[PDB]
Amino acid sequence: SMEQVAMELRLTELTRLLRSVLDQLQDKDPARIFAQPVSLKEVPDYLDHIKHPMDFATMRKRLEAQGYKNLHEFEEDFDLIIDNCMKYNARDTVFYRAAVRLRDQGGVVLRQARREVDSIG
Ligand code: NA
Repeated sequence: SMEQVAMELRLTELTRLLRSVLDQLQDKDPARIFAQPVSLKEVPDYLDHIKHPMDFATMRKRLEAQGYKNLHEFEEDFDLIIDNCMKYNARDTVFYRAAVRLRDQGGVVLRQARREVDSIG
């Protein structure tokens, strides 16, 4: 149908907007601490601590498969990256501190993406 196509045109434009948002969030992590999944060979106990691992590359594969239906689902994954890190790592570590900085600097990008998604549908 012509309906399914226009919904596919919208999802595709949402995917284009989330791609740009994702590139902007990732620029706030120049150390690439959150780039890749936490290694299970190097942190074998990780899954005893953290039940839903997340990282930028895993968000990227979901993105290019048009796996995010809305901005909220995308925000949930970003929050997991941050919240996982702040639980596993203690306050006086480079990892925890990197999360806090990504959270505060990401807020601005997420604040405007919410207005743009509403605004253009
Ligand atoms: Na902790």
